[PDB]
Amino acid sequence: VGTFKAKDLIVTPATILKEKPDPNLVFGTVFTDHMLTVEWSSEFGWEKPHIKPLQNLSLHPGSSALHYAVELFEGLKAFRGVDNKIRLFQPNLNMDRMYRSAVRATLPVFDKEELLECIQQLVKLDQEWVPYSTSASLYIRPTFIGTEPSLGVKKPTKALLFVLLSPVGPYFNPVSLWANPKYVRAWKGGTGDCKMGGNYGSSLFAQCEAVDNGCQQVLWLYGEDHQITEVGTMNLFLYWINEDGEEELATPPLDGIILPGVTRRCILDLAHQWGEFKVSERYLTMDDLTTALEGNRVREMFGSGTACVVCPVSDILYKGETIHIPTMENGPKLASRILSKLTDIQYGREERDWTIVL
Amino acid sequence: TFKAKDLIVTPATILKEKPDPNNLVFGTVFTDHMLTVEWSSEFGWEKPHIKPLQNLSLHPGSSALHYAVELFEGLKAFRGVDNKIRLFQPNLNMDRMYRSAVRATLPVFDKEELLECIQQLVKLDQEWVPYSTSASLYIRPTFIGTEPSLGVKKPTKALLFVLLSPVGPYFFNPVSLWANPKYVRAWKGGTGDCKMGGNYGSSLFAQCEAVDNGCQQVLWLYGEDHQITEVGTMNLFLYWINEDGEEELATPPLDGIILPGVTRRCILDLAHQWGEFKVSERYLTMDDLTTALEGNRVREMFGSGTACVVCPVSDILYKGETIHIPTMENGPKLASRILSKLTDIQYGREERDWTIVL
Ligand SMILES: *Cc1c(COP(=O)(O)O)cnc(C)c1O
Ligand SMILES: *Cc1c(COP(=O)(O)O)cnc(C)c1O
Ligand SMILES: CC(C)CCC(=O)O
Ligand SMILES: CC(C)CCC(=O)O
Ligand SMILES: [Mg+2]
Repeated sequence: VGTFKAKDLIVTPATILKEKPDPNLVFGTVFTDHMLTVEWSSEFGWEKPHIKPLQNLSLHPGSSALHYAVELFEGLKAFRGVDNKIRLFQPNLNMDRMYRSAVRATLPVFDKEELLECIQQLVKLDQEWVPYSTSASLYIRPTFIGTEPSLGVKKPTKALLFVLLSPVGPYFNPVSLWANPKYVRAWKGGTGDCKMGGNYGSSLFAQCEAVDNGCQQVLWLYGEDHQITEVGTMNLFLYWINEDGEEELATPPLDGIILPGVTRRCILDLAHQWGEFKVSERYLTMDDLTTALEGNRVREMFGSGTACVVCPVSDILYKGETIHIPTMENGPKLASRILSKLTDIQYGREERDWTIVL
Repeated sequence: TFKAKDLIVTPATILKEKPDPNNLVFGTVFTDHMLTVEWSSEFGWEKPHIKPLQNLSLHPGSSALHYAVELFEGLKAFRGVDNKIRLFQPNLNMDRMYRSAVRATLPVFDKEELLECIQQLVKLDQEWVPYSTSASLYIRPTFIGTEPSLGVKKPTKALLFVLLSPVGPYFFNPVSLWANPKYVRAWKGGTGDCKMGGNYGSSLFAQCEAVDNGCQQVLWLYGEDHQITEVGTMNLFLYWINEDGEEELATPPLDGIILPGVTRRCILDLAHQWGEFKVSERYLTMDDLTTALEGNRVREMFGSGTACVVCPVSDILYKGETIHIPTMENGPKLASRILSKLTDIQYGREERDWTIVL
């Protein structure tokens, strides 16, 4: 057990540099000039990290990442502030999650501080890619795959940790959800609370069926009571008047089937800080939703995540019936306020312990 | 769809020497060649290639590394007692690979063309099909999404390849199982009924946990009543006297959480034709099992799968106790009869339409 170290970084600058794209971009379509890569073996442990020109990965055909999904990823952003200072948002939480995911994937552990510094060195080198727009940013995709060259299903004796950079804009423009309870995203005892690739490949069929019915995303339902868990790849928030006639900002609890998002945490922290209404991490079902609608109790519904931050939901297609959510007709007040707060913090218009600057 | 007729063959310059068919570690040795077929949304399938075993050059953003957009298959080639090389139920593998491709939203292919391409790959490396009646050539068709963009969606790029690995045993050597209801392999509304990469990477944590407890495999439990579903990566079979006091061979039903193994189907077929006892596809819980043991009603328990046609079970670690299974004390009579029959068919000692020559 050990870790690679940032002070050991081997930088190899690309001679040919690619022209930056126009800030006004399709998510994950464009990649920067460089990338970070770190090899690992159970025999020699972590090798020295490298920052080199973006290039293809040369992988053995038997690599466990291609056969048994031994893999995991992360997603954070770097923002060019109104002061032109590049900032990262709550990077330390992504490193924690990534570490936890590694352990649950049986991939080799590493030192969070070192990885973060290596990332900071990667972004710094390609800092000119960080968009020159207050509505765009640079997406950081840390990835960790098993490269064991054997078909035996088991803990990998070889692995590759790498990091890609992609300048992006959007991932309000409300979305419509497709809710089919026949499809299940995560289960108790599963890995839904980790960012392991295995939990995503199996959702593509559902996502396709969603676009097949005019929806932009999938509303993941769970259990006999059809609990509302997540919106596609985002955590779900419901701003309504609860059963007790109280103004409430609710979101499903972290009971195993919900991925603990960094945006989810922040929203809950801002929501608690303001102390203007009740904040509850509890169970929400379709019936709770419908009963509330046929009472004008609902105010806003939206998804949260690094890619969208705040993503208003306006309709849910459930049991052949299109269920409209008055999110947009009520502002969206909270959703907008939350967007401004996070955006202000991310672009340096507001000082806070949530961002770091190199 | 690609066509076998279009195969482009690039034979290796230097051929590796064959391993000892007596000391083979499952899936660690690979033959001289592999099959590769590139797919693109814009152009469709490229022509198929049989070229020397080399590393795959993939864009670091390939969806197979990020979102487990991948699936695999497993079938074997056997050198018969007449020295004729045979494939066992290969068309069933093609059908399962095809259905899984659809569920993963990977591109469809002509099942016969793939099989012919595989036969031609095996024909080229035919000398790798071990001169042994206790060894064979494992065939690993693999289908991965190579989509460069980081968006979670249906791939517009993909690769289909086939590797070959001479093998002997996956590990009668009875195995002990580690049963802990805290982990769930697959769930209703899930994808556990497909050979999609995502279902395995999530198992490693439980698997390594079984090892540090002396067990070679995990006994996958499901639900409040703790149904016993599969033995590691193999289907589960129970030979006992049931509640009604009847002699019976039972195996969990295909209700969505069980992978329809080819071996499993074959065993049910053989058991059905012998018609010497009741054959049931039914639920089985730890309680039925432990209650049956206390009643001395259990005879044999074993896992089945291409890697280990019949893998007898001797012990189960559950609730801190070690539940002994009398399988080996009972012969294992049925386990042997079945193993003997399947191998007699595979190695041509018996003719049946379950094997395809060359
Ligand atoms: C990444 C992800 C989220 C959001 O987490 P953030 O850290 O806020 O980006 C939510 N749900 C799923 C399933 C995710 O993969
Ligand atoms: C492949 C597999 C089996 C066995 O099926 P065969 O087609 O008979 O090899 C059983 N269970 C799981 C989970 C599998 O992946
Ligand atoms: C799953 C990732 C491609 C996007 C996560 C998000 O920010 O919602
Ligand atoms: C999962 C694979 C490595 C083995 C499947 C089997 O033969 O049971
Ligand atoms: Mg044809």
